[PDB]
Amino acid sequence: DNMLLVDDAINDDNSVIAINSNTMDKLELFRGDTVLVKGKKRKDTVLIVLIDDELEDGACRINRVVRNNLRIRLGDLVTIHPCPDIKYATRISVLPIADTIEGITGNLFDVFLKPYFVEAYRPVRKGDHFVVRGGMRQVEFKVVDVEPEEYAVVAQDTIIHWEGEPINREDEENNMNEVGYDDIGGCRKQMAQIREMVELPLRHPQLFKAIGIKPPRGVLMYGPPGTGKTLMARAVANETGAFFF
Amino acid sequence: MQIFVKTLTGKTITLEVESSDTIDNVKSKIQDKEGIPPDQQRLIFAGKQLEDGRTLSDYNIQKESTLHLVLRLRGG
Amino acid sequence: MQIFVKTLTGKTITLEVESSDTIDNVKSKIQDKEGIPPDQQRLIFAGKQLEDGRTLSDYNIQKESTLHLVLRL
Amino acid sequence: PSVLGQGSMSTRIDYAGIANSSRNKLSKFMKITFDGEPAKLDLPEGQLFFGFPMVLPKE
Amino acid sequence: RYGPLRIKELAVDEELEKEDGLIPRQKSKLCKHGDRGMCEYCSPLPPWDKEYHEKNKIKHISFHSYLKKLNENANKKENGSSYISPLSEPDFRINKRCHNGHEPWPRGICSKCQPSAITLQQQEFRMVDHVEFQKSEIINEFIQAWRYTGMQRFGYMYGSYSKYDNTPLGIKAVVEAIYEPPQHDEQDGLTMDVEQVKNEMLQIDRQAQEMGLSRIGLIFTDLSDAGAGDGSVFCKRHKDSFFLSSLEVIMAARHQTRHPNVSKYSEQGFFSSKFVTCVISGNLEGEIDISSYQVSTEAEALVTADMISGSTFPSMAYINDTTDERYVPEIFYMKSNEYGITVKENAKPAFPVDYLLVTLTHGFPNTDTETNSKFVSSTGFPWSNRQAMGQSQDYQELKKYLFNVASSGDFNLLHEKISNFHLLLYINSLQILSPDEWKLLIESAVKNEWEESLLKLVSSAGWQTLVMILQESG
Ligand SMILES: Nc1ncnc2c1ncn2[C@@H]1O[C@H](COP(=O)(O)OP(=O)(O)O)[C@@H](O)[C@H]1O
Ligand SMILES: [Zn+2]
Ligand SMILES: [Zn+2]
Repeated sequence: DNMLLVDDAINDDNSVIAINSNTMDKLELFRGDTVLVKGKKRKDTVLIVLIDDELEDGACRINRVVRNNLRIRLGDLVTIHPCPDIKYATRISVLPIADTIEGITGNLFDVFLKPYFVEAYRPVRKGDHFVVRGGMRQVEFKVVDVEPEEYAVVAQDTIIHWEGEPINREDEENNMNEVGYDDIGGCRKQMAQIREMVELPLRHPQLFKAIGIKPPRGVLMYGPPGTGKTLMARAVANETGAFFF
Repeated sequence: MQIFVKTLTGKTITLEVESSDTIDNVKSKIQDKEGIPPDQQRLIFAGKQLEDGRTLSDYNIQKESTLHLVLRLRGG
Repeated sequence: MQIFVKTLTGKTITLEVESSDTIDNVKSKIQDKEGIPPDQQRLIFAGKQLEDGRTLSDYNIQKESTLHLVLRL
Repeated sequence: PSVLGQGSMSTRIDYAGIANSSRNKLSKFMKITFDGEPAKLDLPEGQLFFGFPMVLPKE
Repeated sequence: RYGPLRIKELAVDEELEKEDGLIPRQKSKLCKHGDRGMCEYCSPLPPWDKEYHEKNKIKHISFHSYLKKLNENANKKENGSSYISPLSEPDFRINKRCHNGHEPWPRGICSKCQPSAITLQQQEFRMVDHVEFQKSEIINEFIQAWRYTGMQRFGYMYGSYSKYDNTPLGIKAVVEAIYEPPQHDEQDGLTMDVEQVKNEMLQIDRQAQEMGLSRIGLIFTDLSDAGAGDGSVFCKRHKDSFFLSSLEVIMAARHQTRHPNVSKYSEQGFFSSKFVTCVISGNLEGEIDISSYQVSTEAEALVTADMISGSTFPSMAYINDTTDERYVPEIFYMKSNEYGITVKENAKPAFPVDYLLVTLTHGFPNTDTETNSKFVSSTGFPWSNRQAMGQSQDYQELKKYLFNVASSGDFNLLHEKISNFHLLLYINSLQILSPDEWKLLIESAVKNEWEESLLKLVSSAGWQTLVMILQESG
């Protein structure tokens, strides 16, 4: 139904997703509608729906940047939901990526972002990546803060704060937390045990209310050092999306 | 015509009179509603010593107009 | 009749005095009540130090009004 | 002068009285000094007392 | 909150937090290494270095530097935690809702909601460092009140905060004007109804905020003239005797709790109000030098749950007893004996208050440097609540003060006679002027580049009516 197939969008816009007419009819969506798209690792974004009949029924087209943000690859499935209660961004504070701004003279904002958002109404969410192609250069950016939170539409009157120091790229990669089950192999049994002992108490509390038991609290993992206990715990916590501490 | 009048202390009241009508009429109205002899009533607006012998026409004063009241005795 | 007076200590007193007697009578009332002679006290209302030669009617002191007291020998 | 322990607000509140009562503090059916123990001297909010008997420096 | 809390505080705090305060050091003669690379003595000195302070005669560590110390001590980046907030104000009120199985406090209490023993110890960070008076007239007139009358005084002081380079990441409170509430002053003390005083101060504070000021402390005089022919006063307050009696400390703590300092690094978002209290008593000589103090954070949170009261001994604060709705645990004040050993002495009967204070340093701006005074005033129109003296604000005073200059011109003279605090407040109370008219009045009186604004003011109708009534009044 809403599990639209992922495809490489022809356009490079960071807030546009092309869908087939049949799917548009199935979900009652329409061209220009802003919808919430969720992929993998609970990643979410807001995209403007556009009708495009070239795609096969049940397939949607998104660009490289959106796929990277959602942490999903081509051929995956994305769930699309209505996003009617999105307000216009009162103030968006954004800083560029240092490596992408090397050798840029003059005001970066006026050169690149000033025409990108004006008369665009692009919905932006915190932690997303958007890329602007200006002149002979292409620069990626980050949505550091959006008011109202956590996401909003960048209107013409929206105030954009580009002041701030460059953001290093290495932070995102070398700090590669939010690691899913795809980074762990050969320990499916213990991973399943931890999942059944952690996720269900948190993700579906009503089960134990219906049965009427107090779920167990403590869990003690042990084994030889260097077997990835910390990695397993981190992966489970990130997959659950809970307040890991 | 609707008008506002504020006393020395700050009490504010609303009165009605025709613009072309002489300000003497408004002074007499205020007096009769507060027993203030005409001489005891001095009306001020934009630093002007308003006097009974005129109307609101000559002072370019219309509806929604605010005036101040003072006693000619020695001050407030 | 009913008047209010801000004292020197910083409080307000409600005094009963008819509006048809000289302010000198009010001064006598206050000074007798608290014992501070009126030979030095002065009254203040609307920035108009009230001269002792006139009564309440001249100023048309409305009921439940308010004045201030100051000291000057 | 009188402001050395015996003035205004020292007679409204019996500071000497408090000190003497603390001295002879018993069921039992003037001078003010600091030879003894303190006794709870409580005043309502908005009152400051500067009338404590002065002490002067070591000289 | 997955990171730092989001909240807005003063600009001074923001700019301070921007900096780092690292104190550079050069190659010591004790280093053994090449030019590059630093061993242990060439490393930059942290802003909170205790040795540097006591070597420079600085007694407390400039709270912002304390925040830097706490952030460095913990909160590793990118891992290790989820940002446990570093600062938290003390709270001694017993949790009325704990319920391990026990009932509320009055009839039941477990070992988890029992206020543990409180260990008093002299504070080390002073929120506000240097209290600075723009013009000596501000306090000279205040003392002049006592000079004429002989009774004591008390007044709140308005102003604003700013940086203070002389101390690592330090703050100064610049006081622009003093406002006197209605008090029933006496010889040995003073009295003022709290309710009426706060009611008046609410609107006075609103107007001051409209002017850009803010309430940053209270100043009172403890002055008693000696028998000397010239002006000499006994020094009742020094190391031998008390600095601030128990009652003054209690009042300062109440005021501090009633003006919280909004901060971004606490669970509640506020911590250790910036509210300096100053006292005038006279140094060992006959001078009338002033001082400054600020009650420590514990005393701030120790008096919210009652637990302290004044005592007949000036330098000691009496302790209350237990009862329903008020649980008071044992109090230990920890000092250091002459042999350099910390000693805990139980003080239920009474304890000195010197463990509930932190000292500041008063001063005046250099008399040959830039003058950014908002008000060239403090010698003119009588101040607000000086009814006891001959002073009395009224129409004839305004006529005698600002009629000859107003009727002729001298826009420089008009400006210098129009930027007075109390005069502005009084004419505002007059209500002769409209809202935006008064806004332009204040913008002309309390700002530079004031030509066109004053011209607009005079050109207005309200000012014309005001001068007309002034002329009418004797
Ligand atoms: N599937 C995996 N199973 C075990 N170790 C893994 C796996 N994937 C990666 N590793 C590596 O094994 C190490 C696991 O470290 P770990 O033993 O969890 O540390 P700790 O001592 O904190 O428990 C890391 O170097 C990690 O990169
Ligand atoms: Zn070295
Ligand atoms: Zn409990």
